[PDB]
Amino acid sequence: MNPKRIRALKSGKQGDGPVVYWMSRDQRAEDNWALLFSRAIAKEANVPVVVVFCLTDEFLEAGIRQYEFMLKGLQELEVSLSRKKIPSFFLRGDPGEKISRFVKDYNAGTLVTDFSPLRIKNQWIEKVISGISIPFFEVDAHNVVPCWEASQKHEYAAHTFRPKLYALLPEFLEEFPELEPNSVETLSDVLETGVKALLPERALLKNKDPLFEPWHFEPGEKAAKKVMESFIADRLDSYGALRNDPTKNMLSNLSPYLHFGQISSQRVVLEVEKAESNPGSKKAFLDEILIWKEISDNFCYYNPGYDGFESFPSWAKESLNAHRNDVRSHIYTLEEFEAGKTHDPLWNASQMELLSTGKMHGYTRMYWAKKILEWSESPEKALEIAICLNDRYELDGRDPNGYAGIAWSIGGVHDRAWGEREVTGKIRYMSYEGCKRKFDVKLYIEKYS
Ligand SMILES: Cc1cc2nc3c(=O)[nH]c(=O)nc-3n(C[C@H](O)[C@H](O)[C@H](O)COP(=O)(O)OP(=O)(O)OC[C@H]3O[C@@H](n4cnc5c(N)ncnc54)[C@H](O)[C@@H]3O)c2cc1C
Repeated sequence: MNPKRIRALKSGKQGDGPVVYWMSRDQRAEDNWALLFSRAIAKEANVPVVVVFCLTDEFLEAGIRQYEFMLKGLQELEVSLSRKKIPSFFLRGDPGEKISRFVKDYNAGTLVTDFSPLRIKNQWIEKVISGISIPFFEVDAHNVVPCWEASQKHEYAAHTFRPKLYALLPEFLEEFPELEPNSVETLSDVLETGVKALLPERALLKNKDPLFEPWHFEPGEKAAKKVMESFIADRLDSYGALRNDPTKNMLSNLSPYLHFGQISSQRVVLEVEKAESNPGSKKAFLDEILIWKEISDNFCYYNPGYDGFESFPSWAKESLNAHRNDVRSHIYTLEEFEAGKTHDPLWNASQMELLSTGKMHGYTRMYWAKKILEWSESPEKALEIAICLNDRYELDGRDPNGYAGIAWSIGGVHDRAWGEREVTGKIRYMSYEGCKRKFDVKLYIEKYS
């Protein structure tokens, strides 16, 4: 029950009513530090614990592909919490109004939320603390090491973040205690009206055939566990050598579950650590899910402008500024990028995989973002194009990994300077020819036509 995982957002008079767990980022019942800590206060105050989820008005900025995935998991989560005698209340509207009224109407004793370094979450918090007088607590249930404890400042590179995080692993990498059970309407109806409001925004092909294919990733806490088990048994050993090959589905495919909190990253690392495998494959995977995933939270926590040109490293800002007026080979607008109407078939295939499956391969994701910088009027124009496309079509989008990853590809955050080139300056450059020497670009293109 390590107290380093919890910050105090605002102190106040401890109410005599139930502890309310405001669930935003970690939509699961198993392996949830925020859920288990909320139960701890409930036992200490002789009072039950309840869970509240807010359905905000920002869902219309994304597609149905993310709406049903989240809502389907919440339907499963509702059953799980009822098995432990924990009621779950689902509210519609924005949290600033909804959380304040629910606390007043229920006389909540303590308010607990999970941690997210995103700008929108801080916006919701700022409205909440100005509407309640009960204590407000928040718990990092997303990172193995708490984000404010891994580092106290912005980390310039992964090689400076790795020694700090690994030094704290023996303390924070621990098992999850069991969620002991306890001593504003239906979920299906909200789904019904949600798609009806989103249906005009459906991504469609020429013949009005829906582009999205929902059979690639089943949502829910249960489906996440099988994916983790399938990756360890079947794909973990080849991960070290085939993670850069989009033609092979050797990735873990855990990101849609990780983003929604349907599976805990600590559970993944615990299971991978005791599994016996090729030694590189374990280290390569551990680097992504521990170093790179949790440095993405660090990037968003300590940079208020994580989605802006201002948060780029000084060398990258100077190089891109010096190459701002360089004539670009081609310029594409947002619609051409969206529908895949560029001269690059490799980029077009990556966009089609994104539009069809909702999860573009990690290696082609780097190629996809860097070509936006090459084919945009300004680095700022490419930054918003990349963010707009990523948050709209990726199942794992609107995530700290997304903004950190875009910043890495476009602004070279958590990277070093490379050879000076036109337009892109010293930013790491990936070429169509270089991709051909790494993997078979042909079979990747045919698969997504
Ligand atoms: C431009 C760009 C945008 C991205 N947008 C997102 C996004 O919106 N959401 C998202 O979850 N990831 C994003 N990624 C990070 C990475 O692409 C995905 O985490 C990864 O592709 C997810 O597929 P996987 O789980 O099967 O890969 P795996 O090889 O299995 O990786 C395992 C886990 O490690 C983490 N991870 C892996 N690679 C990275 C990385 N480069 N940075 C941070 N964490 C990583 C992920 O949590 C991942 O689930 C982005 C990467 C780039 C370059």
